[PDB]
Amino acid sequence: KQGPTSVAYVEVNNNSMLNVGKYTLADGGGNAFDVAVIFAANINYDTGTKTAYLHFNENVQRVLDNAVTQIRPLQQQGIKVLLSVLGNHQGAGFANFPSQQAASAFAKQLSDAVAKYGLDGVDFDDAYAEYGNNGTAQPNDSSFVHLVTALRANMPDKIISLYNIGPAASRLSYGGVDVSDKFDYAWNPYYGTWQVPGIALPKAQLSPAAVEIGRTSRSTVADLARRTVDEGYGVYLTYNLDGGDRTADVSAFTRELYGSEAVRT
Repeated sequence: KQGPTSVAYVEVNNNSMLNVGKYTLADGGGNAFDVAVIFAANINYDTGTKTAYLHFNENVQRVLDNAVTQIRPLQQQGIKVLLSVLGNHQGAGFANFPSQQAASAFAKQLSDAVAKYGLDGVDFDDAYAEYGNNGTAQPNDSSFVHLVTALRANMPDKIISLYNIGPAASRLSYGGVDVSDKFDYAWNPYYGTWQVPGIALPKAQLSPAAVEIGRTSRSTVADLARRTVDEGYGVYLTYNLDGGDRTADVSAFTRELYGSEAVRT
């Protein structure tokens, strides 16, 4: 199998992670999906102590707790598994940490989660944070730079990704550090569209196409996958794969990226 790295965000609160490893190429080429993303843990806020924390919904906690049965089968098969973190209407967000050490503390909660659950990295989705709630600050210039510098510093061997969205995505430089090269991948967050992320990252690390498996049409999936190769980009963001027979949707993109169709167990 040779071509763009395909990614699949899975809505764990209502779908199994295990569905990602059930699609492989008909040409004996491998998994249709290279990266699977646990969606999602949240950035919450403790108003009384004025500090953000890495929050996990119980349904999310369960995937973690049961990692051997939920995540491991993917990794065993060659699929990398990332945990994504989203704003949670708490005011606290990735472009919000008031100091280096504040960002750094959260940075550790992210690296530890990755260490105890055997994950392959973290993904950042800056949306819904609702900056300003619970008396928090609006987005500032340093926060994100501080948090990514620390995350990268903590886990130099893992993947660190982000959706190209929110205050954080345009707050990559501060001090003498631009955190863009600290990222492995960056993707378009608007499903059904082509929008090349404006971060200083090689084309192979960018995913201008974002699609929703099951909402976005097949001609659109196939055409956006055709365009990823046509333009020289190396990633392909897929979102919301579930437990139904999505072979046709998958083949639509595997045909263009890899020249093969996909079969499902």
